[PDB]
Amino acid sequence: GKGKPRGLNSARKLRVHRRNNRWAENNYKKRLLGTAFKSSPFGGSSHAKGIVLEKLGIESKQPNSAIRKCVRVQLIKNGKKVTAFVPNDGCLNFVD
Amino acid sequence: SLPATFDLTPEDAQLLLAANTHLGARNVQVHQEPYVFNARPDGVHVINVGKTWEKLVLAARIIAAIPNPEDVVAISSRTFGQRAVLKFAAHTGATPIAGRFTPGSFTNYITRSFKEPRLVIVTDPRSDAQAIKEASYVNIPVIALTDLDSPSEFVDVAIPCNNRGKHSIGLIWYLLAREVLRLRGALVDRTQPWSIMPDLYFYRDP
Amino acid sequence: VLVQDLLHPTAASEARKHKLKTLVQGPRSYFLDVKCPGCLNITTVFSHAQTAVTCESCSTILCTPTGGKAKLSEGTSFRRK
Amino acid sequence: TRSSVLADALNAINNAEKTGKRQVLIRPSSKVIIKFLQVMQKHGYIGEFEYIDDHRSGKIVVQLNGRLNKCGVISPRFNVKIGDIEKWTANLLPARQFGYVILTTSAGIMDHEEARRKHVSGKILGFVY
Amino acid sequence: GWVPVTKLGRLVKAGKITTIEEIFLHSLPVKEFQIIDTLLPGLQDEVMNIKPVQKQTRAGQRTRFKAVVVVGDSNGHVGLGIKTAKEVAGAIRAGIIIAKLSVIPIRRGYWGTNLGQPHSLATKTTGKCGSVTVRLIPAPRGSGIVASPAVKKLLQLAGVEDVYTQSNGKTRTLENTLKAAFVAIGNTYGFLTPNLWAEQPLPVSPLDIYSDEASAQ
Amino acid sequence: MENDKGQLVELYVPRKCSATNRIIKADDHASVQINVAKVDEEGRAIPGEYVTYALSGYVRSRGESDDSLNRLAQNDGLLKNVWSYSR
Amino acid sequence: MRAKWRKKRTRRLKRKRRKVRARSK
Amino acid sequence: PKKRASNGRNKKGRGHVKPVRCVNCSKSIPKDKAIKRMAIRNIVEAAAVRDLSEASVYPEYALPKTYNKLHYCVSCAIHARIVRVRSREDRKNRAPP
Amino acid sequence: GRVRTKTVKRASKALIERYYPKLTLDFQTNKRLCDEIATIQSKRLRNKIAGYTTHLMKRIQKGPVRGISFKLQEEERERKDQYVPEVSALDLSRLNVDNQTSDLVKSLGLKLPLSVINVSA
RNA sequence: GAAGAUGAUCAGAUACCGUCGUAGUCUUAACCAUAAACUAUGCCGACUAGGGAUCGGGUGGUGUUUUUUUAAUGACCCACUCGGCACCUUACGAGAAAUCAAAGUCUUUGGGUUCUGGGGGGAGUAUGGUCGCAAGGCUGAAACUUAAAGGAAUUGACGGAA
Ligand SMILES: [Mg+2]
Ligand SMILES: [Mg+2]
Ligand SMILES: [Mg+2]
Ligand SMILES: [Mg+2]
Ligand SMILES: [Mg+2]
Ligand SMILES: [Mg+2]
Ligand SMILES: [Mg+2]
Ligand SMILES: [Mg+2]
Ligand SMILES: [Mg+2]
Ligand SMILES: [Mg+2]
Ligand SMILES: [Mg+2]
Ligand SMILES: [Mg+2]
Repeated sequence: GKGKPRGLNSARKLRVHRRNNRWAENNYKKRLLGTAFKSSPFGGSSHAKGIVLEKLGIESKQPNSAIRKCVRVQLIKNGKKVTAFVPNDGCLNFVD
Repeated sequence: SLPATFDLTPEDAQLLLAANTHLGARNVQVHQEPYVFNARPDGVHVINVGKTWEKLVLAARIIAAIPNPEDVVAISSRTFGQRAVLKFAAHTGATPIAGRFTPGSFTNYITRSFKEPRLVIVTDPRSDAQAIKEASYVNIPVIALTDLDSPSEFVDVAIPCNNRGKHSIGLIWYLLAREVLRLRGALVDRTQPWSIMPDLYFYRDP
Repeated sequence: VLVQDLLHPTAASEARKHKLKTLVQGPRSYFLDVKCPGCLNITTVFSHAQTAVTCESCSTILCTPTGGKAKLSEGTSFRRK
Repeated sequence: TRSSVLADALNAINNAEKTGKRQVLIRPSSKVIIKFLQVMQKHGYIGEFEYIDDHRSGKIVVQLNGRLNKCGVISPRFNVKIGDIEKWTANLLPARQFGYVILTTSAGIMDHEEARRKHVSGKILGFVY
Repeated sequence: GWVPVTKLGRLVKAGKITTIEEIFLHSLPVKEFQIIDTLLPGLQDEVMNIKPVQKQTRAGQRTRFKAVVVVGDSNGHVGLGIKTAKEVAGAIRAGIIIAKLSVIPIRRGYWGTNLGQPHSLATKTTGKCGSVTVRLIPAPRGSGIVASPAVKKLLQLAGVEDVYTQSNGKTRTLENTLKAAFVAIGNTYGFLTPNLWAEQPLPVSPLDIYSDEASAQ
Repeated sequence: MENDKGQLVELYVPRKCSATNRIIKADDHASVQINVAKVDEEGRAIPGEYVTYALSGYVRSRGESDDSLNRLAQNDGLLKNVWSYSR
Repeated sequence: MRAKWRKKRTRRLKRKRRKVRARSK
Repeated sequence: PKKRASNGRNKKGRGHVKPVRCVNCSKSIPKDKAIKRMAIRNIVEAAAVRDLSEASVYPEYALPKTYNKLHYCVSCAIHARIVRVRSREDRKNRAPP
Repeated sequence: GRVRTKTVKRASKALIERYYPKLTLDFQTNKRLCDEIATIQSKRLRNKIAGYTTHLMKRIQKGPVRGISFKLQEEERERKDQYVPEVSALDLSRLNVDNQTSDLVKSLGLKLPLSVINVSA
């Protein structure tokens, strides 16, 4: 009978079964747990201002071989420390 | 539609009973259960020779409807039907393949053995399975000399006969040649027997 | 066979088939007018009769039950139905 | 256990029509089966069908001619308003020009075309095309 | 024509069979591409994909080139041919031959009204090759081919003006996608509609009518 | 199929199997067409005039081509006592 | 790394973790 | 994937058979799986029959036999060349030679 | 190591196929006519081809050879296979018939001279 | 015969191998509740294909054996039949394929129902609850990380495989 119940009065089993199996998605689990506000440094937001603490030079992953020229940024709205890439040629000379 | 003479004459019944064309296989295919008549103890089934003659005459009517006669290809891979196929070939138009079929004969249009029959007759649908399989690729009707155990896969006109005996195979090919010539008009009258007597169609040693 | 008469199957086929798997299901059992060598009276005994059947006047066992048909015992005579 | 004799009947009809048989045998032969088969026969998808009366539930031998592609059952018998018959026809039928969605309607068991001409609707049984 | 073997060729390139529907009616096997060249002269060709396929050798990876070619006039016929060869030009040159030999008819119809000159398919059809399922649905006028740009090209060379398409399976496999769509538009004559229900008198094959012209000596 | 002004638009109305009524399609290469000769008085062949049966590839590949052809030949009188309706 | 022996390694890690947790509690 | 339909053994409808021991290494192998060869030898030789019959009382004695059903495991039978690994199409053959 | 290649065997086969009313069981005669009926590019290859032709002719003289197809072999095999025995099998040399085969005759509605023997299972 | 003891060998010090040997293996009373607990294939129902072999029961042979002048019951043979463990051929069909008479009757998608899965790790982890004398069992995340992991098959290469 292809798995699921089919009968006319079996809508609660289908609805609760979809509600239970709906949690295995990444986006539904993330959105209903609200992990963008609990974690993930920008608290659900797109952009955030911070204050540079130190310029880092990150080793690029293999097989690439370069220094990636990032900064360590402490966010104003959280106090969380993140690492941010300064994304062009030069441009680490531009920050401070 | 066949008026009165195409009934099984008692002389033809003498031929079919004396050649043991009515001795069917012990195991009977479910598609060949129509041709069985009341299996005897020891398990040997009895082929209905009336239905054998009717299917033989129907096969002869199908053979004598292809306009040119040299593309009614007669197949025998078996020693009991080599001479029967070659004499059928000599008496009718009837391109023979006596011996090895050489696969790629009905497909494979660049071989030396490339034929396009409008009809294929086979002595045995088991041993001649390559001819039937290859005729299933290029739209060719198949008349077979089936037994009660031989498969009817891609077989359109199954003449139920004894495949084990050489006398049965040679007689059925002889009768098919005779009926095709009678339908063509090469034999003048259906009532007199053919002057060709049935022992040039049997396998011999030596 | 790809074409057949299912309304009128042959009696040899219907007598081969199971009693539930025929066109209309009915029993293959029957009843027997059975008389003893001794007594003159007639007893109606089932074929698959499950019971040591006696007469009303007899003391004698007419049939003994088995796995299928009852075995009509001891030289008694029978007639169908 | 046996929950839909119409589904069993129409499955037997499909399975014999796929293998090319000219007849089926159907057990156990309900009124819904008889009316569904009468609609199919009216539209030409089967031939004569004959009801064997044993004294229990009946059997049917249907003569399948050659013209059936897929008869089937929509289980459960969904409630079908008159506005969404055409969703069901667009879903189940191969074209707008043929094929019929059979409805159980309080004016009788009928296809969707003369459900529309009678302006009636109701539960869905299945389809034939 | 060009010294034909295969009796069908000796009839077609002599002039006894003049339309390709006479071949398609009797299901005559076509083994020479010049039959299709004479009967369908306006049979345009489109290479859809060239890919390299490799076989690991005792020393090295030998590669051949596999071409899919869709041929077909835009009035009801296509052929899909797939051929691998050492060179891409040989792959095209022989894939055109295989696609010419594989020409089948499709059944255009209507989304539904019989206002003239069929634009869409007559029936929802499906086809499978590998994992790829391609379903074609009849579509109204002006819908166009709602298909991926290879299935769309095959249906454009089929003369389909309007069709909807569903697809399942790994459609990035272009060979399987094109073979599934090819099976799907082959199945249009697979389907038996009520307008085809009428009994027909079952004609005689051209190989029987013109048996003298075929099988030349 | 036709349009609104008559005008049959088919390009080709396909043949049908004489046994199972399926459409024999253009790449059904196992399908055959069998011509049986029409036998006149005193048993000649009448070259040209046939009794024609089309069998699809399905029937032959399932092995019922022989029994189907027995039925359709007996219905046209080419056989007398070969095919029986009640098996 | 066999999954059986990695499972046994994590099972020993379970015992050490609950031993130190019962030590603190 | 499934290399064999009867998975390596002969167990259709049991769930448990019993284990026996290999004769070469005493591995515990199930009785249906094991590999079972009946060794029926003469008690003397193919060549010492003449010596024993010449230096035997009771003329035409019996030349008796010894009987031993041997259960091997798969590794021991393959190593002793009792079963000898087969091709994909040929391993379906269940004929004794 | 005296195996002959296909360029020897095929050429020799073709020479017998179209020149049987010619070349005989003698290698020197075959070698001399291989210069005239064929253009063999070397003396060693001509000698090999003529020697294999001689070997196959000596082989044909005691029973035919498969693969060699000349016009005389068809005719002699056909006049050897045209044998008809006058002892006339399938004729009534006494019809020994079983009980079910007698029932077959009666069901067919024909009158045959039969001889029924009981069959043991 | 875990542990443990001991004898050899090994580059490191092959844990394999030899001889002992505790717990254990067995049983009673109570616990545990897991296995590649596998057919890696939930349960009920219907239909679709041929075949032979076998197990249990039933039915029929004017069958064989108990030949004793029309020879019980068992055993056997033959044909049916129902139920079962399976098997062989084919691929109508299905499948990514290996293969499958079910893993078929599925884009021509609906017979009834329960359970489970949602890329790989982290992780069957942390924590909470509950069960257990314990070992642990059942339930069971997240942060973080990652562009593949994997399945089937083909060609090659390699094998202390033939
Ligand atoms: Mg997708
Ligand atoms: Mg492996
Ligand atoms: Mg187990
Ligand atoms: Mg578990
Ligand atoms: Mg499991
Ligand atoms: Mg349950
Ligand atoms: Mg059974
Ligand atoms: Mg996951
Ligand atoms: Mg758990
Ligand atoms: Mg816990
Ligand atoms: Mg795995
Ligand atoms: Mg793998």
